[PDB]
Amino acid sequence: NITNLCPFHEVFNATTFASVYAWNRKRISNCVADYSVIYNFAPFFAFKCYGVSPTKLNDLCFTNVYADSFVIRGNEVSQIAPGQTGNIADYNYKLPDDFTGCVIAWNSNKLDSKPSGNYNYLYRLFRKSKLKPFERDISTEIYQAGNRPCNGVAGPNCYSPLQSYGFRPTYGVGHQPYRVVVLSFELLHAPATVCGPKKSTNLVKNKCVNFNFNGLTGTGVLTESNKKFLPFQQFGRDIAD
Amino acid sequence: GNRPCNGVAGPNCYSPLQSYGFRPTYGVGHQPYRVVVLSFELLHAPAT
Amino acid sequence: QCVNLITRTQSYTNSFTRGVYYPDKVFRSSVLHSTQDLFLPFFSNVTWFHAIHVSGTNFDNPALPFNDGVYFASTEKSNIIRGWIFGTTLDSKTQSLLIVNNATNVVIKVCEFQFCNDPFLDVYQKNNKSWMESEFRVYSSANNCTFEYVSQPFLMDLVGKEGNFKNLREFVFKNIDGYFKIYSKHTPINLERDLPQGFSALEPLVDLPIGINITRFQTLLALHRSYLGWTAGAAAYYVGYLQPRTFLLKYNENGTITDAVDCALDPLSETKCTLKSFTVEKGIYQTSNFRVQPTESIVRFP
Amino acid sequence: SALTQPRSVSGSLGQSVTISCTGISSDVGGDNYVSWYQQHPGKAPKLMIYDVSKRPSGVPDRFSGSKSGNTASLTISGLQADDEADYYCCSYALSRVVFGGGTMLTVLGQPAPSVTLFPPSSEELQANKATLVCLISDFYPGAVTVAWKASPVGVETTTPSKQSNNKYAASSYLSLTPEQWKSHYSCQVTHE
Amino acid sequence: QMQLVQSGAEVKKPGESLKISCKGSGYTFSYYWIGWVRQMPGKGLEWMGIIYPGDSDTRYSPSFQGQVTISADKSISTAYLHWSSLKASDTAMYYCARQGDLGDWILLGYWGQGTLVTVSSASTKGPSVFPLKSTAALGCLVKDYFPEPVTVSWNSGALTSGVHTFPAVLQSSGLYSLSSVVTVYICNVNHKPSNTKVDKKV
Repeated sequence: NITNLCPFHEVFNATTFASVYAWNRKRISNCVADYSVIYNFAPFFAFKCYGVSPTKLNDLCFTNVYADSFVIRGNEVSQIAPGQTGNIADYNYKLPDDFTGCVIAWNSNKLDSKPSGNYNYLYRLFRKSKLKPFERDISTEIYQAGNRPCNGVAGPNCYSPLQSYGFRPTYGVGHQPYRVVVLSFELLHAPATVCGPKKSTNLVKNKCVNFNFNGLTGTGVLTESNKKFLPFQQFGRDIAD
Repeated sequence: GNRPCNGVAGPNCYSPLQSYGFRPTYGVGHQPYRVVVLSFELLHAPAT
Repeated sequence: QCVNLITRTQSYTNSFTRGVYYPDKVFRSSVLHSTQDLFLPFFSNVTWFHAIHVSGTNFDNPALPFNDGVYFASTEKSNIIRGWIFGTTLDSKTQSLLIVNNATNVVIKVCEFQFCNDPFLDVYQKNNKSWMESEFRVYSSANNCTFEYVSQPFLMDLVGKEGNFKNLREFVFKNIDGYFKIYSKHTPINLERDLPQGFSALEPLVDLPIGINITRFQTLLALHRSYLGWTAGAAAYYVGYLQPRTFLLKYNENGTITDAVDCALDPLSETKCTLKSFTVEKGIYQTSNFRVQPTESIVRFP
Repeated sequence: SALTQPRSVSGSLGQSVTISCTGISSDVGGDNYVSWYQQHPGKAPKLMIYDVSKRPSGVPDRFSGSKSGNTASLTISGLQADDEADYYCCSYALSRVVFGGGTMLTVLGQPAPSVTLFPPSSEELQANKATLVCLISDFYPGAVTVAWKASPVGVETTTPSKQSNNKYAASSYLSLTPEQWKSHYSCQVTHE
Repeated sequence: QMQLVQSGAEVKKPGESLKISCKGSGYTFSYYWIGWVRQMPGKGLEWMGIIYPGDSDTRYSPSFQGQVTISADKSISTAYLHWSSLKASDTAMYYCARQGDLGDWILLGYWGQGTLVTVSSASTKGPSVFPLKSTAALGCLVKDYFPEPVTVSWNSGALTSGVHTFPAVLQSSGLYSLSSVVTVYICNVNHKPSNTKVDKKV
């Protein structure tokens, strides 16, 4: 139980997320990812998963797990998904067909919206080509929609590729801002470093019970020993292997 | 969750049946696939 | 800064029984366990290096290869030799493991460093006794990194030293299936020649998954450069390459390896490993058959 | 995390002063969640610095700041009379706000304290009381010594005072009985 | 302009669970997060919690999850404070803060004027007024009062120029004392915590 838990804040509990075109990523590795704090965070609008069950996530092992946090409009929450299309799915954040993870989204009209207009959030709408899986494009150069050379400012034939969100609390459902957090899971030849909470139980001795110690399973009783195990040694084995 | 769920969905209880968003614009892997499983029980029994 | 100024001379020394470590963290007592793993052969020839600096700044030191593991040993006073380098290319082209040792909170970090010809550490500021790193001349440039690690200072000076006593430190590095293992143990020895007789097991110290490939390895020196611009210094250490061999380990009542047997040194040790006993009675015992290995390969085609 | 600030800082009119503050955290999406507040003595705090690259409306442009890792600092382009107040740094990156240990900004200036004496009235003598009041004011430094003459002479005094007039004041109340008051005093003041 | 004024000062014994209110105007008190900040005499600011008047969403500091609760009423644009199991060490100045359109939802854009809450067991002793070679100025003396805030006026407020009030001085008997002078007369002293008003002429 002395193992350090991975900080699940700064991604869900963060004040203001990164822009949709400039989404940031936190590398979660060499820790114990306690997903129990997620199920009681907020009334999420969507909690879909792909490849990994939402329940078995607290016990499966993964080499590296990434978390991407961004805020999009309420009517475009169905766009962030493997195989889907739209503005966000093509020019802001594209998921591959082999995406393995979960998608989390919840309402944020009381956080990322102001009466004067929360124009700090930006989203990409114009680009020469669609985004690749897990690709980022932070370029803010004026997209030349027309064949005429564009000037240093916006014009009739060229507009800024990044448009601002006019988030206002007076809007109804669908137009309110929604914070979206995407979780990505992967495994490779590198050994796994995150397996989730192990959820140990109380110790029972002098009884015929099943014991489990860091993966070693068996059946037998436990009694206080008088041995002199070394500080680095963990398992005890006799002559009979 | 541990809270008793009401007659509608909530933050700690959702519908167990999710719908397939089968769209023809999807690539390979998300398209619908018809599966027919033929189960045979062959043994020393009167066959039909 | 990157100036080749570290002179190194190499010699040879006999390693009688050093280089034995715990193959696993499983407790064993009053049992003779035989296992096949990477170890150092007994009575093998190892290279004895001598780092020498004459402070003539106002120098040859080639790199060392790495093959599945390298035995390291050092006994210089005041821990002159502290750091080590690991990696596959060691020229900022691929991720390379860098290990830095100091008085407190050692740092372990794998990155793409552009290692200099003679990478070491130098201290300054003697006028106000605030000893700190003067210049990071270990590398001239640094690319993006992937992983970092911090641990306690391992194998420091003697706690409660005695009058002019020497201490021998040993190190064994190994990387198997992506896990880099480090074994170390210090044993105080007399003022006579280094690597004395006896036996001493090396306990595991560091075990972290990095999954990177290692082809060569280097080390970091440390000199007490004081202004008056440069200060002389010396550092003697041992380097030994390991080979996969079969060894029989003996465990005492306390669970510590008290002796080991190299099953390919002499026929006596081979019979000991065959019988799994340190004491072989009078008799004749059949051992592994000898076979003449091929000298070369012949290829015949149409 | 907890924010720290130097408890005492000094300056001069027309010069500049810096107030350091560490403990700023970083989240995914931004790292400029640093704000500063100014609280006048005996009044409510006022927002002067939020989102360091920006400033609130109505706040004078003499306030500024900088960011260097987890350390933030508050810089003033010029000190004035109304700048003598407390300052508190704040961080709101983890959806929570925390304040430092507080500061106290002092400015130099021209220092002769005015000394006045007021004898008690007959209504206090009728109530078996006698309080002699020695009033000190018109002194700039925040230190003053109060004494009494019978041989040197309960008696209480408060050195600090409200800074609504850019100056400091001091008062002392020599509590004595009417019999001891009619049996005789003089106030003694020592200042820099 | 947008304003946010709190209630007046209060004084009760530990364990009475008093209530403080705050009235806002000049803006829609529905779309802006509002909170409170506590500051004890001598220490820095301590944030307790915030509340969004648009709904029942509330957030509080880990050190104030159950020690204080904040409520609001959108129909009258009034916020409220409530405590439980008060102690003698709970006497401190409280300040309010709102979100505004300056920064994010958590950033405190504006502030109020402050409300002093005194919690003690001194029974709230009432003050007394006594009058004071000047010719030249006249003054009056206020003694024997435990609560700190004391207001003094001259000639029912007719004289404002040349009038000054000095901070209170704590006597050895455990009671404060202040004095107010006027440049040259009836001195009027008002004490809100004890509801005592005494008129005296020099």
